[PDB]
Amino acid sequence: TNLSDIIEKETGKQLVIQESILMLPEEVEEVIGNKPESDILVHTAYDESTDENVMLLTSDAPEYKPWALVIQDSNGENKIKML
Amino acid sequence: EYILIDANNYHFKSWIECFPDCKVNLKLLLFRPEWFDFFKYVESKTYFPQLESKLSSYLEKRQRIVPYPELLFNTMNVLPPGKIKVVILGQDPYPGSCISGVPYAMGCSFSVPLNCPVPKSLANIYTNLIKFNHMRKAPKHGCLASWILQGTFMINSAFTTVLNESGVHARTWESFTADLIDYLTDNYDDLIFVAWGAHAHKLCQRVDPKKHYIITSSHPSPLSVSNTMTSMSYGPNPKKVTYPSFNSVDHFGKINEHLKSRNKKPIFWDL
Repeated sequence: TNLSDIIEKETGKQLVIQESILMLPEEVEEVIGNKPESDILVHTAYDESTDENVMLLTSDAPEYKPWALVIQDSNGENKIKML
Repeated sequence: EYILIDANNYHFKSWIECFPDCKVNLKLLLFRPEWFDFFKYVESKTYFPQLESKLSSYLEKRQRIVPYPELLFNTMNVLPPGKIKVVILGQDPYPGSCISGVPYAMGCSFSVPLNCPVPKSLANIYTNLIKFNHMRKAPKHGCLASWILQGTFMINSAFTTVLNESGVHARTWESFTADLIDYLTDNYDDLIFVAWGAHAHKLCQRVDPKKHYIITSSHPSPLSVSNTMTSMSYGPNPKKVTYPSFNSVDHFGKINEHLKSRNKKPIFWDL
């Protein structure tokens, strides 16, 4: 699993990707601010140690190019990192 | 018993254990006869060749397809078309596995086997039910067998993916899903379609909005739950419209209120 390796590399977290969604560029913009050139896959993991949702944002399969990382707290606040 | 799954009692045949001859036949995985009319339509169409062949390629390569084959048409084998009260579309199946190696994916949207960790988008479904008093406390498990038996047609628009990979089969399953949706809106009458997120909303654009009831919101995934969702209305004259965030909508209340109104049995949601 390279996808969780990227997450580990960025956060030091060793996590299991539990789910994904595909988002249109315009949906992304409203959440991330910056607008991607195409669809992005939201790879969602949970980390109970800190109770945060960790979501890695990549390009569509099969390329999976990292584009951003979101760490979201219990309250739903997003910390957004561009990759 | 094909929908009441437990990862401490899981010996479902793997894809390759199912087809060591990498030739994939899908006829075999559909057990319930009421779906035969629909299937033989799809069998009689251009893509089903490609589909089975495209699927075979994956076996050849050799990629671990999920859910496993006996689970593929789970919802259909449990639920005949004339007994489905609600259509709830997922997009991708769950990509991950239990530490044992049991896959999360179990043939129907948003559900996981017993004794499997519960992914947050399903957790958010539980939070919603609790919010609107259809549930007192979140269950220990994430198996939604009970709902499906009561007529909840819970399916992913991509029927398969690859273990620990996402989105990889969305397009090869595209035609088949639109054909399933068309089949339901054309040949049945008072169905409830639930559109969670842009994509489900897109699929529900093929639903006849005067035969069927449509509930529309953002997707229950952590990044979406609290946000709105914007696209076109369903009409003949579409306007650009914002739909409510998932956590703000009494989905299951609306489902039941409608069912009652048409003299149908409401669905019991609690687990």
